[PDB]
Amino acid sequence: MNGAIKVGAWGGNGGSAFDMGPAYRIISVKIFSGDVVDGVDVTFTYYGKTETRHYGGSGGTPHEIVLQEGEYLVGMAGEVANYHGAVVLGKLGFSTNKKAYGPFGNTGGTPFSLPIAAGKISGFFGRGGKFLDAIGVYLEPL
Amino acid sequence: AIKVGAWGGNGGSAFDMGPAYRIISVKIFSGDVVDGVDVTFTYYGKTETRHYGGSGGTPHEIVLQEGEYLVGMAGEVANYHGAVVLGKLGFSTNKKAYGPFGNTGGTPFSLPIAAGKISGFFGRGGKFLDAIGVYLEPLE
Ligand SMILES: OC[C@H]1O[C@H](O[C@H]2[C@@H](O)[C@H](O)[C@@H](CO)O[C@@H]2O)[C@@H](O)[C@@H](O)[C@@H]1O
Ligand SMILES: OC[C@H]1O[C@H](O)[C@@H](O)[C@@H](O)[C@@H]1O
Ligand SMILES: OC[C@H]1O[C@H](O)[C@@H](O)[C@@H](O)[C@@H]1O
Ligand SMILES: OC[C@H]1O[C@H](O)[C@@H](O)[C@@H](O)[C@@H]1O
Repeated sequence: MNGAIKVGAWGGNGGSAFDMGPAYRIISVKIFSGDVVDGVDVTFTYYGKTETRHYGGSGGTPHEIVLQEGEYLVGMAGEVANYHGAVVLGKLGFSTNKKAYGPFGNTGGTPFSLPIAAGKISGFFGRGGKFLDAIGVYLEPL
Repeated sequence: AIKVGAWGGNGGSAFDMGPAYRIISVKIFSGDVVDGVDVTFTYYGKTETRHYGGSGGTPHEIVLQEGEYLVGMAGEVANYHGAVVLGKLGFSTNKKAYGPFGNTGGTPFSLPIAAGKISGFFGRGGKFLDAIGVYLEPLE
């Protein structure tokens, strides 16, 4: 709606769907991982208020991506894996216009990659349960 | 503009179709790998056809009917005769999925479009289709 562009999600069909929408300003992403991607904390600002939403389960070790001034997410990549009978994100990483982060997680499977030649990530959607079943992104120019 | 990809290698020469008003059809030329693509589309009142990549292989045409649009692209980036090229390519419309076109396996990629559509292409081509990316636009 309202001219959104959503690509993905990559991953499985388990868990519960989530959708952050594209209205907020992402300030940091915290990926929790061990053998696979357990979940993600997305911290954003909106009208001067800072909020964090958690998706996926409670396991794993955190790996934070803190966006500096003038830093944007311009890529996402990873692996879709079969783990404990579930189709989940086995690995997940991101690129900014300054640096590559990760991938985080240690289970291979079917790779995916989202290089963004023109544009940036402006929000997330996906599925979460005990682990991070799936992830997708909203895109916008620059 | 929103441009995602390209997926593929760094050989050949760059191409850029830019976005279209409406894509009419896409022809994927393939054999062992993806040789190239034809795109027929409307543009500021004109009907146009553009060819990218080489002229080898056999064509496979996807015609987009009334109210039909491209909502996915997937394939495999393969190693072939010392080049990194598209080994397989396929597309999904809001009605059906098509492909794979090509026969050489490699590193898979996939672009499901949950909201929006493919409106044009860019990439690299030589004898084969070295790389491919897409322009994305929202749904009307
Ligand atoms: O987030 C992954 C997965 O987690 C939970 O399911 C676990 C287990 O209870 C299931 O029996 C197996 C097989 O489906 O998968 C997991 O290990 C659920 O939240 C599930 O919906 C979700 O896909
Ligand atoms: O990633 C899945 C799982 O992997 C390991 O067993 C640990 O790192 C856990 O904390 C984590 O939940
Ligand atoms: O796809 C690469 C190549 O594969 C085969 O050798 C034939 O189908 C050719 O015409 C084609 O050019
Ligand atoms: O397209 C595959 C291959 O075709 C030709 O040999 C050249 O144009 C290369 O640069 C290119 O990589």
